[PDB]
Amino acid sequence: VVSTQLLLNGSLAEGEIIIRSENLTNNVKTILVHLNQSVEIVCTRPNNNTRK
Amino acid sequence: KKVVLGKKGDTVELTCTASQKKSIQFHWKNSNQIKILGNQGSFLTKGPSKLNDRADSRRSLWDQGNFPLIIKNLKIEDSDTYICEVEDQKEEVQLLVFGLTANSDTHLLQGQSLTLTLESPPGSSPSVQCRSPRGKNIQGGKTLSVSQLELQDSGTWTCTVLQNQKKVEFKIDIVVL
Repeated sequence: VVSTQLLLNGSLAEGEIIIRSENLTNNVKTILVHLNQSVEIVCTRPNNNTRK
Repeated sequence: KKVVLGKKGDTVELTCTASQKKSIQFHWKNSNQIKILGNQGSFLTKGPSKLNDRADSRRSLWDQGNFPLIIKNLKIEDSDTYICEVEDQKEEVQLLVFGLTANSDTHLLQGQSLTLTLESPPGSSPSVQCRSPRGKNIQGGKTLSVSQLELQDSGTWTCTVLQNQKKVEFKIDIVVL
């Protein structure tokens, strides 16, 4: 699965939350965290909106 | 150094080179390095600047290694050095955009006068060489004026301004009645 800043149906983190980057002069160097817990994200839409 | 210029209402183009010709990571960032436009792999990070609403780039060109950057509807504040840091070098464009107008708005008469105003951005030492349908080469700096304005002066005036090795043309529209 692919997602942006936040995934779905995917991995979890093993021990705790850590981060990934280098130098603090200009700092593009995208940072990444693995969040050692889970979260609930659930989207439902049965019909509820028949009018297109 | 490689400048560009604008017209307070136009767009402009700014260039980024790359030897791998491959769409590798470039970022467009102004003087003190805010992020403005950036290749993140196959994506464009509209940076957090004054230009969160304007700037752009031809997107296709990246897979060629030529990464552009445009500043649409330039106002004098988008006038600033930029930078492109494709792989190991940081090509800097420098954009000093202005615009200009005349005092008279809708109503003029024959024998009257009109003046000029060029809205330069700070740090500029230009020179305004301005023209007329009658060949009135108004030779001077910013505030160009003439004590003679006639029915023969009708028609717009090709005004121009030299800011560090370039100029760009200008209307000065003249209409009577």
